[PDB]
Amino acid sequence: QCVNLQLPPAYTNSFTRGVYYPDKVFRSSVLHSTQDLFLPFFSNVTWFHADNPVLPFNDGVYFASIEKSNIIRGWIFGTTLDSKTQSLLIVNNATNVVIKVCEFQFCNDPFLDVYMKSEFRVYSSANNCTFEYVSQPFLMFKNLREFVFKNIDGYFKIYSKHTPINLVRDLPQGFSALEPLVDLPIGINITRFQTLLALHRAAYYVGYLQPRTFLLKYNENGTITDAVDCALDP
Amino acid sequence: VQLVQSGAEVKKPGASVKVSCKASGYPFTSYGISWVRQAPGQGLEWMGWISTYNGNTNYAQKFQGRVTMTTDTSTTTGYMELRRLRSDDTAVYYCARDYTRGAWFGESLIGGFDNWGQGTLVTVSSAS
Amino acid sequence: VIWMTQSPSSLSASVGDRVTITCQASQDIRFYLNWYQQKPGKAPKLLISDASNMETGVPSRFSGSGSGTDFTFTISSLQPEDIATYYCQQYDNLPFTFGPGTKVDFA
Amino acid sequence: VLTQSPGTLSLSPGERATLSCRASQTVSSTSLAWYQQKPGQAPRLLIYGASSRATGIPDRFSGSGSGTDFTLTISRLEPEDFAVYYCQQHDTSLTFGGGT
Amino acid sequence: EVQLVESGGGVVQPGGSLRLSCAASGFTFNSYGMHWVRQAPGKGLEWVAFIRYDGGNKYYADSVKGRFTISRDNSKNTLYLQMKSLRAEDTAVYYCANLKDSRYSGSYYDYWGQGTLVTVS
Amino acid sequence: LSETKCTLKSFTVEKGIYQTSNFRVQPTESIVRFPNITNLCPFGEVFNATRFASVYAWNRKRISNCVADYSVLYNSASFSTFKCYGVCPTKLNDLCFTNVYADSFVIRGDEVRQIAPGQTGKIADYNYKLPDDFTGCVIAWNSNNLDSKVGGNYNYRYRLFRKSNLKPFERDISTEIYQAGSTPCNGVQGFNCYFPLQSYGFQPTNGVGYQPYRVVVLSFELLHAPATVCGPKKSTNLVKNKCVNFNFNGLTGTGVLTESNKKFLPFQQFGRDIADTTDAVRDPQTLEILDITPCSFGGVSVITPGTNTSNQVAVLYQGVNCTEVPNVFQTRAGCLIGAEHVNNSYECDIPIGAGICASYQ
Amino acid sequence: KVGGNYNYRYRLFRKSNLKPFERDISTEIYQAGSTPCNGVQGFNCYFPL
Ligand SMILES: *[C@@H]1O[C@H](CO)[C@@H](O)[C@H](O)[C@H]1NC(C)=O
Ligand SMILES: *[C@@H]1O[C@H](CO)[C@@H](O)[C@H](O)[C@H]1NC(C)=O
Ligand SMILES: *[C@@H]1O[C@H](CO)[C@@H](O)[C@H](O)[C@H]1NC(C)=O
Ligand SMILES: *[C@@H]1O[C@H](CO)[C@@H](O)[C@H](O)[C@H]1NC(C)=O
Ligand SMILES: *[C@@H]1O[C@H](CO)[C@@H](O)[C@H](O)[C@H]1NC(C)=O
Ligand SMILES: *[C@@H]1O[C@H](CO)[C@@H](O)[C@H](O)[C@H]1NC(C)=O
Ligand SMILES: *[C@@H]1O[C@H](CO)[C@@H](O)[C@H](O)[C@H]1NC(C)=O
Ligand SMILES: *[C@@H]1O[C@H](CO)[C@@H](O)[C@H](O)[C@H]1NC(C)=O
Ligand SMILES: *[C@@H]1O[C@H](CO)[C@@H](O)[C@H](O)[C@H]1NC(C)=O
Ligand SMILES: *[C@@H]1O[C@H](CO)[C@@H](O)[C@H](O)[C@H]1NC(C)=O
Ligand SMILES: *[C@@H]1O[C@H](CO)[C@@H](O)[C@H](O)[C@H]1NC(C)=O
Repeated sequence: QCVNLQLPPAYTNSFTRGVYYPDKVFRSSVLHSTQDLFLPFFSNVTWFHADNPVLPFNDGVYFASIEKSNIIRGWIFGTTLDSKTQSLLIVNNATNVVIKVCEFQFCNDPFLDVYMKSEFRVYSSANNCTFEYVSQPFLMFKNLREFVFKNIDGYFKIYSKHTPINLVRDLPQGFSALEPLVDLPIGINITRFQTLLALHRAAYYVGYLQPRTFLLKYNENGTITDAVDCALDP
Repeated sequence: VQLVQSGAEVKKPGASVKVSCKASGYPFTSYGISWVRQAPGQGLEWMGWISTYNGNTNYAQKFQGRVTMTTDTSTTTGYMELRRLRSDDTAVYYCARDYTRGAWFGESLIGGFDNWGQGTLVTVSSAS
Repeated sequence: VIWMTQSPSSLSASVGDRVTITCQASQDIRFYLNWYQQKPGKAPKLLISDASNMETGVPSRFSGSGSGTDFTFTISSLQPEDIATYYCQQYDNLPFTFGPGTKVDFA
Repeated sequence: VLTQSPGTLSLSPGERATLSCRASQTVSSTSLAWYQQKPGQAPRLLIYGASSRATGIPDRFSGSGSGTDFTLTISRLEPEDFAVYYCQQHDTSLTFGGGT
Repeated sequence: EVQLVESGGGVVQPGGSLRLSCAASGFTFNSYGMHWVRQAPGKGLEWVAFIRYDGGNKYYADSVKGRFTISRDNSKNTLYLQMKSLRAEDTAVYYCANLKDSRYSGSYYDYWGQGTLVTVS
Repeated sequence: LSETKCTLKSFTVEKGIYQTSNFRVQPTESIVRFPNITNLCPFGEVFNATRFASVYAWNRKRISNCVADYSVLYNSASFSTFKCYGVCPTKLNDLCFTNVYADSFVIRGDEVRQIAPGQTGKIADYNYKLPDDFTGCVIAWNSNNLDSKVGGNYNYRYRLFRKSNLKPFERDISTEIYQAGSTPCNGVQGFNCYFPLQSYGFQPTNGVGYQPYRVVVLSFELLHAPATVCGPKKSTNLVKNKCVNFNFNGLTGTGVLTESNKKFLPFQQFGRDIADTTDAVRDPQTLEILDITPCSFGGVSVITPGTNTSNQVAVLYQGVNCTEVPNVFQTRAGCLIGAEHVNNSYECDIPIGAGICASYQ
Repeated sequence: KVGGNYNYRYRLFRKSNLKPFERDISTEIYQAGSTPCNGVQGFNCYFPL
């Protein structure tokens, strides 16, 4: 059962944020050059308060949230966002992450209704399902959760990182790389997406990736600790 | 390739019988298991089919709700259970290796029941 | 690999009896086959090579014949000293292979 | 539904045998099979896919057909060829004929 | 006159290694290719490996290939078999021999040693 | 000395030190390490299907988490076409992949040539497109005895009309009307308005180029992930601290293997050096990380007085320990064999290196 | 020939491929399985030509 529950955008600086491991090959004590879809340094990132509009996916998305109450549970990714096309639904619950691809007939304003007990008010139908996956929760001081979403050659790739944070209405400075989380052989187009929030009877940030060349510093332990965005300045 | 089954059994009406089917000499999970019944002097009657790979099943309309099939992949053995036994269920129950349906996709194949077992005779008489 | 087999696995016979042992190759090995006799506690001794060629010093009561996959070893008149296990070995293609061996008992 | 004829085929050894199976509905040639059952023994597959010989089956056996009419033939009956034969289809559900 | 003498046998543990040797005399060792053959207790003969007269080309059975190595020293008239990653199944009497062969070794005469027992435990 | 004479291509050699050859430690054994997969891949259920899909709506079957025997396919006499790109079918039997996809459909014989990378035509453009860098094998056979009918088998169809060519691995099953001119259709067939799909005339009496053929295309992908598909595999035990030949999940090479201190993350299977060579792997059964270093090697130099003075020589094994070589002295230049080390000092005669010189006394 | 000219034959079965310029005219029985032939044609025993 669906329930029927625009503001000017706020922006923040992504100083050195959103770097992820470009591949799964181990490297150490080396400076490695790579070309991929990355979030440009010191870009203008859109800031929202959990205000949950449908956004364009473009070439991929950097997503981050700061919360202490697990309000952001998941996302909807797709094109038409109706039964006319296959859409990707990613949700987290108390025990698992649940991922489905179907001709979902989504609600006009989808959310998860919380009483401990919860009920999904995301879609009215889920016909012709093509893909399903279940595992341990993605996400599970404040908690800073960062994700990168890419859709290349039919593969939907997710990278992520989780740290504490003691800062307030903004993203932290300093370097942190996001590790691969999952790689799903889905084979669908994505052009639009939306956040899924748990509402009872937090804030998030959205930046877009661009084709950029980076120089990545792998330390002696094989972790990326620094980077240069080659197109930023001379 | 060899398939073997349990020995003959006698049951009273209303009871149930479980027939085993141990198989060897082939990649067990690559082939499904089929079951066929034959009452004395009668022709062959199909009961159902089970996939040894994923446990998917298909049953003949006369046995739906009466027959349950299960597979043990560690002992390479199939089993079939028939409930609510009747006197007219007195018959030999045969287990065979299947190539009429795929084990992985469940699609119809060009083939038949390639290898059969000895058959298990089940008698359903109230009198001992 | 060319596998070798023998038949029977064992036989019982008395002195003066004719003893026939069959050796078969998994594939055509022409006439290239060695016949060995082994008694307990000892290394094998060659009796016949190239299917039919008798080894020097071997009694005339022993013979053999055949070709391709099919070879036969014969003792025309068994003696009490002939109680042993007989093996047939193909040397046509490496790796070389011996048969299971045929055991002869004294009846 | 599958039906076979004749119910009993009376022939001497050394003679050529022909057995028919017919269908109530069109059956794909890819989804038909023939079996043989000797007295006191389980059935064995002789032909699959309408015209394909099963493993270990001698050249004496062959078959053909399409649509709603299929045939099993034996070029010459040997003492071991005297048995009950059944036709099967799995194009729709799975059914067997009455046997001959 | 012709003699073949195996040595280096004994008892070893599984996963271990053992070096066997066979001294030769009374014949032109350096002229012949040489074979190794083994026989487990109560079992028939199993061909193990062959090496050519020059110590060049080497051949192995599938049961030992990748684990065992065959070699020789024509100045010391000695044949060797180096076994690694030994298993219980390798328990057998190992013999060195010059097997009569008209195709590969060119041997006219057939000679065998006394054998050496190897036990894996 | 003879090797020195041959190296210098001369029967007389002057006093000095000469590099004549390179030594290399050979592999003591060969080890193979493949994934522990118990199920065989469902290839039989792909090729012996009772019914096959049309070319416009080609069917995709994913093969994974299994062992694959291609020896039954390549050596089969039942196939009219068996063309592989980027790989040899005889070598495919010991390779590993992250996924294998089997694309299956029915076409006419004359269209079989269109099932290949870089091709154009009605099928290549509007029904089934392969990429220019396609890796895998195209398998096809005549099915006139199965897919043809006396009155024609119009159950199989193909796309004749489209606005543009398909991208690789696209599948379009739209049945809407194509407008061929400038005037619109109203969903109604007519002048310049045509239904996009056409049927094939499949009769058993048709010529070879017109008869139906069943096609299976095997697409092979190897992403950086635990292989889910491997050919017939015979695995061996793992050996360390010795020079060995190895095959890890299809990756072949030679070197010494040891436990690694490299902190691999769970998704990582291997590392690489600046030469693009692999220098660390994850064992596909134990998940242990191993270091890979090639086996000791280096130059061999012969030290000699002139052959007009003596035929005696000494040999220097450059860069190695004396313990690894099979009057033995370990210099910083390597292991020197055949020379007597003394505690005296003289003017340098034949230079060895690192303060060490040799002479004939 | 109208009734077929079976005077010409070819080899169908062999243990391994021939080396260049080899000529093999053996007519002995090929064993295709694991059980031997006795020089006798039958199951897993086929005349090579
Ligand atoms: C929400 O709006 C849709 C569209 O008008 C309507 O069909 C649906 O019934 C509404 N839901 C509720 C609870 O009113
Ligand atoms: C989370 O989702 C999984 C998969 O649908 C389900 O089995 C599990 O019970 C769910 N957990 C809760 C608390 O609902
Ligand atoms: C799946 O999609 C097809 C059209 O491609 C449609 O006809 C069918 O009804 C859909 N199935 C369901 C359950 O909605
Ligand atoms: C997906 O994207 C490709 C490439 O632009 C396009 O050809 C195809 O029609 C799209 N399919 C869907 C369902 O959007
Ligand atoms: C690398 O890891 C070691 C522990 O294994 C740690 O002592 C060292 O400080 C780390 N180096 C860096 C730059 O973090
Ligand atoms: C020749 O034999 C002698 C012993 O008589 C041995 O010392 C020498 O090394 C041998 N040379 C060769 C090349 O075998
Ligand atoms: C299809 O079935 C036949 C008969 O069982 C077999 O010969 C053929 O190899 C099978 N094809 C595949 C790919 O398994
Ligand atoms: C091998 O099998 C073991 C269990 O016996 C399992 O833990 C391991 O992950 C398997 N390896 C692979 C690559 O699946
Ligand atoms: C070679 O040795 C002879 C003496 O045997 C000597 O006279 C001659 O000068 C020497 N040649 C050279 C180049 O030293
Ligand atoms: C190799 O030589 C070095 C000195 O150069 C020594 O420290 C090391 O212990 C030696 N290795 C062995 C096995 O002797
Ligand atoms: C050289 O001197 C060392 C002690 O510094 C001694 O151990 C060695 O034996 C001496 N060697 C010779 C040839 O005098």
